[PDB]
Amino acid sequence: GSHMMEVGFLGLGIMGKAMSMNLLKNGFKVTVWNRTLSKCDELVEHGASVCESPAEVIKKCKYTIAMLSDPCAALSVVFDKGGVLEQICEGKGYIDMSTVDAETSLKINEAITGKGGRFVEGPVSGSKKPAEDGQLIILAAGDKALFEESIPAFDVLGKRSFYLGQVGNGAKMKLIVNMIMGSMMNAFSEGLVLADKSGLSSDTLLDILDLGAMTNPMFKGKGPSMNKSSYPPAFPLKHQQKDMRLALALGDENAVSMPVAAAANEAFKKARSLGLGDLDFSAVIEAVKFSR
Amino acid sequence: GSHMMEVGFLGLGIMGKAMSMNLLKNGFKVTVWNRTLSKCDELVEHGASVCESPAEVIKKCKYTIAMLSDPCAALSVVFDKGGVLEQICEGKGYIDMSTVDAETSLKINEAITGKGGRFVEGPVSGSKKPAEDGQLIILAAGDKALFEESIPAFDVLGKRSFYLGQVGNGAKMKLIVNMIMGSMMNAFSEGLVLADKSGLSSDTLLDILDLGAMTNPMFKGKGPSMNKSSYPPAFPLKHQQKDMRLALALGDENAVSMPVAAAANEAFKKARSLGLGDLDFSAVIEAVKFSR
Amino acid sequence: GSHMMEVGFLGLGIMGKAMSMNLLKNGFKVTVWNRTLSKCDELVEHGASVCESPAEVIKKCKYTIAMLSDPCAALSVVFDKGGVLEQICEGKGYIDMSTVDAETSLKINEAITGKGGRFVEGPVSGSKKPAEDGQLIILAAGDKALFEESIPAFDVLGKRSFYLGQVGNGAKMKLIVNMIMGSMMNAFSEGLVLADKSGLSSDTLLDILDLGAMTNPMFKGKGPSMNKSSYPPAFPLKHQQKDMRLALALGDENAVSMPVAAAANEAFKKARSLGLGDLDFSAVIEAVKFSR
Amino acid sequence: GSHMMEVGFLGLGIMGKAMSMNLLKNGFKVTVWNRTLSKCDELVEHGASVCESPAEVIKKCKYTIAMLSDPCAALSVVFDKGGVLEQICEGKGYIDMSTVDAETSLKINEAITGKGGRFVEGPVSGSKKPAEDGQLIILAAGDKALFEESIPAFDVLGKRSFYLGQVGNGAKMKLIVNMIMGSMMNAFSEGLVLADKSGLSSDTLLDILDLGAMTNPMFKGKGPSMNKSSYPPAFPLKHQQKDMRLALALGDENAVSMPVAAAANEAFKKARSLGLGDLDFSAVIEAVKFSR
Ligand SMILES: [Cl-]
Ligand SMILES: [Cl-]
Ligand SMILES: [Cl-]
Ligand SMILES: [Cl-]
Repeated sequence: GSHMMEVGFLGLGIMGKAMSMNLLKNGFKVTVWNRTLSKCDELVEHGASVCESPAEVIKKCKYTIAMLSDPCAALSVVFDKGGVLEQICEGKGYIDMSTVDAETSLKINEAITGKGGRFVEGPVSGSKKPAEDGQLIILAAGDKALFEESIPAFDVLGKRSFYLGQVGNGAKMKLIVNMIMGSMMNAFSEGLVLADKSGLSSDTLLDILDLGAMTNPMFKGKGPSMNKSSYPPAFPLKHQQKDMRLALALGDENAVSMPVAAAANEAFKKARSLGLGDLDFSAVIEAVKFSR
Repeated sequence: GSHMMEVGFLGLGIMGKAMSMNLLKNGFKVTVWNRTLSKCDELVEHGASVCESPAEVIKKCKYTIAMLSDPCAALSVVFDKGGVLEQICEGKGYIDMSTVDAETSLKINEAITGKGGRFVEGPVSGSKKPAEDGQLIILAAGDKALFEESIPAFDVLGKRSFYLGQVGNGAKMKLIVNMIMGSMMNAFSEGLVLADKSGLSSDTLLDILDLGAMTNPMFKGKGPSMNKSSYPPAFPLKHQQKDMRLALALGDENAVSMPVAAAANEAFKKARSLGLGDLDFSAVIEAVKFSR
Repeated sequence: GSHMMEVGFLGLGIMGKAMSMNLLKNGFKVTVWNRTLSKCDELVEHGASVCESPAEVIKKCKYTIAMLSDPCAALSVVFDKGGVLEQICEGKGYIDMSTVDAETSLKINEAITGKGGRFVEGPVSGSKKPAEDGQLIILAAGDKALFEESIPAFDVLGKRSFYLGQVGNGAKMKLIVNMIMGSMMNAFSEGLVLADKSGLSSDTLLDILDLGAMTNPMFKGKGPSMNKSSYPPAFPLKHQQKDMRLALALGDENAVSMPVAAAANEAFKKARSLGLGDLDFSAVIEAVKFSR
Repeated sequence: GSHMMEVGFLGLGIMGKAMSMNLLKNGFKVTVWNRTLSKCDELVEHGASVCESPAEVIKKCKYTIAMLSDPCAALSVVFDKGGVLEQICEGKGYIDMSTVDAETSLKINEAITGKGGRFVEGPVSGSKKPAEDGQLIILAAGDKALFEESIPAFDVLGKRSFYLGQVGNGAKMKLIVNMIMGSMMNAFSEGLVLADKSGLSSDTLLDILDLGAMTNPMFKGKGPSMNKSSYPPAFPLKHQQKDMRLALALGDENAVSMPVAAAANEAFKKARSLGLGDLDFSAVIEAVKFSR
């Protein structure tokens, strides 16, 4: 019956389900919504309440978190009928942790605060595993008071939170992080393929990389699977590619030339054309491997 | 007067001086040669013997290590007058740890074994600091017996040794490692600049990167200096760029398309054109920053 | 005005001030009480509310945490006039994280639940630094529902929480942990002194210990200070000694013979007799050093 | 046929076999001796030469390492017929890494240098696993020149070497380290048993210890086995007990009172009386557990 804290939560995709389940397992009362109903099953079994629409979650909860798959979903959840905006009022807090561009979060911000609500964007660095382990890095921006009030939730969701100032700053920081990631994954893939094609062991290359100055969790975690041509989706390739595009648009906006990000972006497009959009972004190595 | 092991050592550049000093500090008798004489001062003060030419070092020592700045130097030391080849004979071992392409090490191998000697290529992963700390990763190939006999030295120089089979394999593995490194440094630089140009803190970006899935010693170690526009040479940019070229030539040879490495290579060329060839390879960020 | 969670908090000693400040810095609304008023200054400056008695904190807050210096304080806060018990009623939760023996927590439990409240004991492993960093280990027992509801707070206070079953189990686990600690500190001290008296460097001994199978944060953190005869109190010696006594009483109760704990206990008594009770428990080394 | 370095090696017990095999696997030529012949099988299969006596090993090798099971063995190998001393002469180096008391190493030193040889004591911190992994900590004393010349071998055997000055200092440092270890193991055992007898999980206690300020490799590595009453010998209990005695004798010599070491010593004696001398020293927990 009683709890210390309660939150609404919208979106039960890979990250959403992991994050909401983490909150539930950590003593939060959670009320969830998802467009795909079956996704709610596991949360219900762990005590989650369920509402039929984002509007109902907002009406019910003072603080609501959203984790949607892409900018179009994030906007839809806010502006469509039965959406967040129709139940926003004084006292309501909305924290969108979806990965979007600044123009998207700014649009949501204007609408939410226009109706008397408070808004924080809280995009995260870290994939499915970190999400389950509460090891995400929160890149927050927007209403500073709402940010601070949300720290208890952010402390369960992640291992560190950054407040980056005005709305848009979080979005921009997140895109930059994912851009480096996309570029790195490409650099990595090129080396793995070059090793293999040159008569070497890509597995040995991986051991060498994991011992030296470039060693990182991504190489460690993705490498062995990539070498087996196995790409179960933790971060779908189509989303990574979209993020590269959004990062390059920020580059466009600020007149920053980024040839490596641009080349990596095109490689992800090629991977999509190979029908790999729904696989892990590490599947981009298939674009490098393709031959005949 | 007495020692457990003795070695000859050619080349006292950044890596050479660090590696030879490590051997001396670790109880090896070392006899060194360098074209720049003053470089020998510090080694002499720590008990190193000195010879006037590579030929003399070879004549004196059963096992000789070489660490030269580039493929042209590595070849010169072997084939020029007063060079290694003229004192090579049965019982002599030559271990070239210079970073070169396979065609270079193969050429040296044929010449050395042709005169009855044994040859190992032992290029290393890891820069100046690892070299001083004996934390290098040895990527050896060539004479397996000589490799094994050299393990005691490799155990002082590095924290791990790989035997990769026939001559050329070490060279190829090393180029692939440096190619990823060059590409990564570019990806990194693009993000740091995009953060700055977008009104964010590149320092905060760095903190975020150091906490997440991409965290690595290179970002950690180079990042803060790059953000201060400080590029003291640990691995000169001109050498990194040459390595990118050599990696891309291996790609050419094996018909592997590598757009990200190729783009990074061109960025390093631009950095050279900005007069940054003698600075650390992390100076490539200046090529991304350049505006007016 | 608004917050996600609010808690009452009793006790602003070394651990209490560190823990309550951690909650405040992490977005919790906190209402504090301490017998020493000046201790409240720093919390007030960070937004804490203040009440005149534990009774008032309980009346005001649904969930209240207590961190008191010793079993006598823990009982007093509950049973004395103006104490916790007089405002306990249905819906009230009390979480005592003080270090006490099972008989103490059991007494508090009976009284609290007798008045319709719920009770958890949540003693912690980890000193002042972990407390500031939210790196404590929570050893909880008692009302399982209240435990679960308290996880959001425990997640800020510590890095891991254990539920150990019925009331008393947490107390017992905590005493056992502190007993090993006390014994270890004694073993450590004996070695440091023996090194010094035998003509060796206690600093070198410390380096050796920190590299081997016994390496631990306590040796690392306390060692250098001990070698300088510096004992600023993180965990006062008088409290450690009392804990040894309580652990030995549990041993007495269960007919477990513990000669090493018993010897360490007597060494702590000797340290107290040297007037060192208010210093860090690492001051026990002075009992080993004493000579003439 | 050819090698960089060669060494003699006496003693193929738990540590001796691990250390000599490490040298062989690392390119050293090794000539071994052991009183138990079958122990030599595995070394022979990896290329080791074998001699019939320590005298023959010394005659053959300029540098000889010894790792014997106890002070009596260490002395016997040196002074008995067919022993080390009869082939010691100018140019010969003897490095005894056995765990002994200062009086033992001093006796060996006088005899060896008296015959024109050089002597180093190099007792090690770290058990069987570290020995196989070359992760030992070398506590050297004696001839400084011989120490330095031996660094290449010590760099393979261990991860760090300390030079502690005159003969005896290494012995004393080693005894102090093992004394803390013995005392710690006792403290640990008492807690594990108290947890179990008090109705708690000793496994949970172990998890708690491994997360906090006392966390160390010994607890981590021994704990799970101890909780299963499994004591395969890595460091035989009879040797640990003897070491406690030797440490207490050093305490006696320097008038240092060490009640915790003294109590732990007596617990090890009780374990021996239970017939546990040949098991791992972690078997001392059986002395705490014993009841009826
Ligand atoms: Cl509903
Ligand atoms: Cl010369
Ligand atoms: Cl009040
Ligand atoms: Cl023989």
